Amino acid sequence: MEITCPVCHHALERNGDTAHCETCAKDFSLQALCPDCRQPLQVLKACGAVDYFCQNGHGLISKKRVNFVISDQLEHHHHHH
Ligand SMILES: [Zn+2]
Ligand SMILES: [Zn+2]
Repeated sequence: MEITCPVCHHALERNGDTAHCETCAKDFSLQALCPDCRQPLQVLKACGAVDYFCQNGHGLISKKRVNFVISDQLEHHHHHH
């Protein structure tokens, strides 16, 4: 599977939260979603760092099975529900 740019299939490096695209100079921020509850789950922040983990608001997941999706698109005013 790996992680590569949809444009330049080389190799994207993950620093946590965001994966950096080499050529393109693009940063892909990945958000931790559930397959059943498709939300930011619950915003856990520590020293600024953030992880999306629905503790009591839904139920915890092993981070090995959490859906880290690259959502850098405008979800505010157009992506309506
Ligand atoms: Zn690239
Ligand atoms: Zn959950």
